[PDB]
Amino acid sequence: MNVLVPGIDGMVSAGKFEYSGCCPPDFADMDECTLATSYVGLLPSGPLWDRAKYEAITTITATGNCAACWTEDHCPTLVDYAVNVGARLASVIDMTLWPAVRESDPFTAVTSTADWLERFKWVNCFETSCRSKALGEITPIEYMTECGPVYVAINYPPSIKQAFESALIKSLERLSMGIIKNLASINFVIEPLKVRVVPLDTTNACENETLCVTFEKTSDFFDGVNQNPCGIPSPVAAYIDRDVMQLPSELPKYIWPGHMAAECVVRSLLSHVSRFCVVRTDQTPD
Amino acid sequence: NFETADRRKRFWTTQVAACGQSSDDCGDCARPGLQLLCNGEGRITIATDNYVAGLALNILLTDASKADTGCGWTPGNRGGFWGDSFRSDNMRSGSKIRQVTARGSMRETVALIRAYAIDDLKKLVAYGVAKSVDVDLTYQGSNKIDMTIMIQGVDGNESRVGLTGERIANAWVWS
Amino acid sequence: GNHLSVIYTNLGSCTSVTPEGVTVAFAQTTPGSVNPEPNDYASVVNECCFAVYVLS
Amino acid sequence: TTYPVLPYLTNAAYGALSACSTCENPELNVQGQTYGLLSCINMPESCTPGWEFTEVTQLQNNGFVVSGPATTSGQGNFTSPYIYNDVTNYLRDEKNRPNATFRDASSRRLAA
Repeated sequence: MNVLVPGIDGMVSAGKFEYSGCCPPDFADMDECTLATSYVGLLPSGPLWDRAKYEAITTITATGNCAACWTEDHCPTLVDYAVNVGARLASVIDMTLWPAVRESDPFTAVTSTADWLERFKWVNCFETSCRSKALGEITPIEYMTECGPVYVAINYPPSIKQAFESALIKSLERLSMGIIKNLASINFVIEPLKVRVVPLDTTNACENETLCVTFEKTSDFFDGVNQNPCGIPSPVAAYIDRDVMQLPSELPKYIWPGHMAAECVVRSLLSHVSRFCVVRTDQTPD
Repeated sequence: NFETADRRKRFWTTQVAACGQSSDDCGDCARPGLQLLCNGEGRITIATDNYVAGLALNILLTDASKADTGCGWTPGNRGGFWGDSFRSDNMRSGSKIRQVTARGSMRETVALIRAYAIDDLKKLVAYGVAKSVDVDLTYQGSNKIDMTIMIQGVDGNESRVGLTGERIANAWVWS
Repeated sequence: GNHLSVIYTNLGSCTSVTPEGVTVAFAQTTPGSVNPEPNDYASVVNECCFAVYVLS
Repeated sequence: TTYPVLPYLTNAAYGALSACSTCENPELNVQGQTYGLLSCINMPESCTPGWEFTEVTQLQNNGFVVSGPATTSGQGNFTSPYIYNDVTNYLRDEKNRPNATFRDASSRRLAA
């Protein structure tokens, strides 16, 4: 039979089409060098233009940005200006139009990750001092004090914050499509965060007094976000070291922002179940 | 206020011998193009002299749209300029002195060339830069043929009264 | 058989995603040696008119 | 030296075009972008003209035939070649002083 693959509707069978080849060129094919020399064709033709148009030469300087190469016997003409216009459009598109499209989709946003979260009205349940009592005696980012527990707000580095926010957006986008709250679907929703749910009970269950679940790490690296239209993203670490950040010693040695975010999502999803329990277990990088 | 009220300026202008002259066993010819002027500490600048003369070069050295023939032309070299689709003066750019063909004796062909030259430079009057233009052609043998073009200008500020014709517009180039 | 220069426009940014990491190297190892020198045109084209001769 | 097309294909195309497929009129010059277009051959645009203009003039003055792209397009885009001049590699004369009596292919066709 077929081999099922995870999907928003559960386990389904996947496939592929045959290549068509009718795709318009993307931003990737937009090369500065080819585009610049191209406008030499927009000029007229005649004895005043043939020689100038024939000797057009273009080279890439230090930081890309193809520029015309003036040899020892260059003859100034409008053709130089035409090439200059070519460089302009290649540059302006990259600076102006590419970011607009790049930031328009939750699965490719880079610079506006924080803004996107505000569109989803996302609020973390581990930072409010009046958190729900069911969230455990002491959360991973709380240290006990005589006047009850107290939490500490972490200032993540730039790269880890960008990766974590990007992963959160992807999962939230998937959940807005509606799902059936079963184990197979939930794992797929939160898989970008690199977390997997796993029940503790292995027998029949359905009669015991409590149902317990725990969260396991599927990997020790978020998948970063790539600015350029071509190339793979750069992975970044998902954990944070307590000592390196100079945080109170009472906190756990390693802190996983992804696991905390995933825990909040699942807890809200399965609130209607009256015997749902979470038993978090300490995890360390390999 | 100060009498220098005309604020219109002058842009770049193509000039003869801008890129020097190319020599060959047959003769010496100029290489028109843009000219660079240098200051004492760099800061190069383009020249903007002899506007009307520069304009005439553009008209002569630019192939215009070729006439239909019934056999066709490749799309690359149909002639003309794609930018003419927007001008509202009801004229096309370029010239056609290069499209003549050998007809009858050489004397007839030379006469035809002169007719096309007048019919092309006549556009100068329509734009208003010049008030009259004429070309004189001399045929003195098989090898040596000479052409001369005459363009009449005007001073920037009017000085004569009671002209039969009209003062050409766009005369702020004073040539 | 001594005339080639391959153009492979995939590498670099491409919408048709270039398989990342794959690179191609092109080089020659052995050239051609000997050509024929026929000299019998007077026999095989004897008194036959041809407008154009093309030699590859 | 860096022609991106196999040599003998271009030579065959030039010969076929002039081999009475166009030269039923003996006086027709096979030049320009209208008559001397080797349409059947497609090659990508080269990063450099190949023949520098200083070298193009010398080849034409020495009786050689030079060809180049028919349309200007960005680097890597497909184009077609066309022929600049139709010359027969004829210089000097038996009587050693020079002339250009047979400088053009049309002259040979017209003489016949």
